[PDB]
Amino acid sequence: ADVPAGVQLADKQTLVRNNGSEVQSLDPHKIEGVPESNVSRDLFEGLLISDVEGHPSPGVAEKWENKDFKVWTFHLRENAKWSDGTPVTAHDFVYSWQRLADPNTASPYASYLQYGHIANIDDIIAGKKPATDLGVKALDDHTFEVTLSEPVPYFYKLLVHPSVSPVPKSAVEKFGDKWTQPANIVTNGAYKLKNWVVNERIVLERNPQYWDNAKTVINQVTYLPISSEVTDVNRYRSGEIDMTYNNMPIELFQKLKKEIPNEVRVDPYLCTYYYEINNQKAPFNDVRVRTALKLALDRDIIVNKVKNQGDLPAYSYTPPYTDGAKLVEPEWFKWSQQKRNEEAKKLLAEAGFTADKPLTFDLLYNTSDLHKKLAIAVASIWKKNLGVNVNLENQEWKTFLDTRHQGTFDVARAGWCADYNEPTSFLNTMLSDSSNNTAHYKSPAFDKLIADTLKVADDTQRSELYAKAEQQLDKDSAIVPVYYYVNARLVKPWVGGYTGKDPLDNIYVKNLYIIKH
Repeated sequence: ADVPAGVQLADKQTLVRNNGSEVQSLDPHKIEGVPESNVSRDLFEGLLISDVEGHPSPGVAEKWENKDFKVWTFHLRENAKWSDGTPVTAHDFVYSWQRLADPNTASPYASYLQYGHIANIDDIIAGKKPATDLGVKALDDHTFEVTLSEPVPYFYKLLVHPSVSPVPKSAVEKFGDKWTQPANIVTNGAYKLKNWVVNERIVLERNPQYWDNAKTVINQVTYLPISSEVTDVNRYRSGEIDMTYNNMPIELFQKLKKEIPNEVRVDPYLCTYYYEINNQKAPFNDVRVRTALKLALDRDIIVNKVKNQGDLPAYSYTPPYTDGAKLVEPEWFKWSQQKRNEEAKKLLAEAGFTADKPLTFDLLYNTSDLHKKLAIAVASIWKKNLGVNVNLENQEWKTFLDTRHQGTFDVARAGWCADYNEPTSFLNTMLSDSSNNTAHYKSPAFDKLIADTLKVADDTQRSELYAKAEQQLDKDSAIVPVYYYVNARLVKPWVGGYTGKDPLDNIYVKNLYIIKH
């Protein structure tokens, strides 16, 4: 933290945070969500980290440089160490990025290295070359060099993501899958793992060996996994939680914004809520059926009348306020809802679906009070505007994410938040061979547009291409956009350091501090 001279610190520096769900894992190469990332950032530190304002800043690397935006050189700091006293060196990064790229790790973020365009990554992912050929190298103990096959000006912004955090080669090799148990884990972030009770709590304690330990204030942070937004808010109102998870129930949002207006933080967030369509499963592999679902959803009712929290109606995947985005609002979004419904009905009828023999499908969502409530409202709007019948289905967080990767679903609720602020953080997930492509969308026209964005000379031609890629995704109706998220949660008066101006919400518990109360 950076405590403001003139602030009284409480005597007990402990903090309880709700994390929304039980994480998939603590291994940084096996995770893909917001819950997983929240805890990861406190435990593992990569090259760069985000400041308190969300901008990229020195993490294990104290400074860095590039030649032609193609060769990136990181100068690591000499005092960087692990939780057992050993040092953090450039050899740890060479080994971690190689394990991320290796197909035997099966990371859902193995394509993150394709998004930074590291030399030989495509052949390594396809098993044609081994992971030791990856374009990374330790020039010395404190010098980590990266070779890209194409110029990537924003390469350094990708490095705050947890998938490119280092892992400890001695523990992984000795304990394999059991390396993350609290008995065997070695970490390099401000915290280390004290306890992990499945479905109950994850407790973390200050890491004496962290290079910036002098400025850490909190000594113990507890991460809860409560997926019910009502239970979370009622464990906060009644004192037991300090920072809720950032999903607010529809039931009590209203009352708390004037019952306790100063505890309700509402800020901009680079995330989009959407209904993902499995594009390869019949009859959803027909563009007419996908288009009808997209047009018949009434975003004004969902957003301004059922949710009512300040989210904005969405017409794209990439949020329009992302850095570098200049998107065109599509024709269908400008029409009246009644015209969208008659156009949607015509499309379904031409695809063989009518009243009397209607489209029926399963809608998968992850357990939650908010997603259930929205899922019931969307189902009734679709029933009313198109005559479709949807069967609701709920799965716990980690099973839900695995079902979408396996493609054993029809339509799913989904949410995607940026990893770095630039439109490819969203668009690269729709590339035909991406490991994050859970829509199972495959378009050679889309892939080429994105491939061309690294070959153009400037940022203005790049932004035009990004706009045309969103128009390609929209024309194919790969997903059904619903709203651009607002970051909304409860933050107790004593918690200090949460500004809320970071649109990625990359929060570090080492930047926080408890005030006397």
